[PDB]
Amino acid sequence: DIELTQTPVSLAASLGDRVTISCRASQDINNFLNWYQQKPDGTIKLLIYYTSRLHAGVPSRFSGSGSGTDYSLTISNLEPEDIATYFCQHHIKFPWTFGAGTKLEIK
Amino acid sequence: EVKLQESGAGLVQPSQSLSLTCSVTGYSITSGYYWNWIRLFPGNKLEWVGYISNVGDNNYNPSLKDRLSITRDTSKNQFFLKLNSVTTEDTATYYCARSEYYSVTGYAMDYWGQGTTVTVSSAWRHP
Amino acid sequence: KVEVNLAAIPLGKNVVVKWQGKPVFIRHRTPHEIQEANSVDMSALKDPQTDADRVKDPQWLIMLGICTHLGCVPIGEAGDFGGWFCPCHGSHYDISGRIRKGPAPLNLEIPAYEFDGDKVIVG
Ligand code: FES
Repeated sequence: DIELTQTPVSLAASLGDRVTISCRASQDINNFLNWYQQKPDGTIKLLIYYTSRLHAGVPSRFSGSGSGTDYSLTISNLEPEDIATYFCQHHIKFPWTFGAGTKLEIK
Repeated sequence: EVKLQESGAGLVQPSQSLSLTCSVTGYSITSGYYWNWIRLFPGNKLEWVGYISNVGDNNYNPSLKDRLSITRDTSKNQFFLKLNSVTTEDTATYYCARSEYYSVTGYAMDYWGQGTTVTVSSAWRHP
Repeated sequence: KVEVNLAAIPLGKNVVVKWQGKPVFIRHRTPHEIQEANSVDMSALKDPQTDADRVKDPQWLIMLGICTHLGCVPIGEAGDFGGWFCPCHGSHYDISGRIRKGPAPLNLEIPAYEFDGDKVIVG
């Protein structure tokens, strides 16, 4: 069973600036890595699939890179509702496993 | 547009069976992709529970494979989760979601349910 | 055996290339179109096919641009279903190239193809 490690764990930022989260798996996953957004209200959405492909509706300010076992999720500006918990899963083999999570707070 | 509405008992007593229903509108279960169930623990650690394909094939997480049962009802267009003999461990908010599958990009859950919070309490609740 | 450089094709644009005297349609689909394609119920299709049964990479729609009715070449970005329209007898195809309305009995055929980095090899 593969397991990811979302770091930094719950790191905050300002009202409009870049931020880089990551996901490292125990084993090797091609590029089969998705990213989800869990709103404070409990609403969960799909943001990125196959390590870089954007889903329908997700703003251009969202990136996605990496390969092998190291991945990323960059943002342009948190203006204004980018505040939520971000997850990441793999799907090269069953069962699918998510990351520890990464809450985004505003100081 | 596709919509997933979840319903069911938001509180079950330990040793009993948890039952959640996921109603889908705007797309048939038999039409194509995969229909999953996942849970979100209070310690923020999502876990994939399992699925049922458009054909009716099951695929469960080995961690819970011996307890759960994911069935469906084509007529009403809705799939269900049935986690047997619950424990305080099973206290989490359960989500039902659809995942597509393209031979190149792989799986991806694109449509998510509202999210039903379940608590394994010994308390009494009006049915 | 034709080679097309996908890296050259812009965002939401259609490219037509010749292969064995037949026109091959290639569209770099937008995220919104990809959803539009995979969110259609089989009950609304005379030739039931998921978008996944038709494409390998959801970003690249690759098909033979030959109307299944009587052989005309459908017009891109036209019709009542956001896809192609055949001017010959009025067949409308969706963003996955499936037949949605008109005399055509089938979805636009998908030829055999393999990817190789920035280029696809149709044939
Ligand atoms: S040939 Fe396209 S509709 Fe007749």
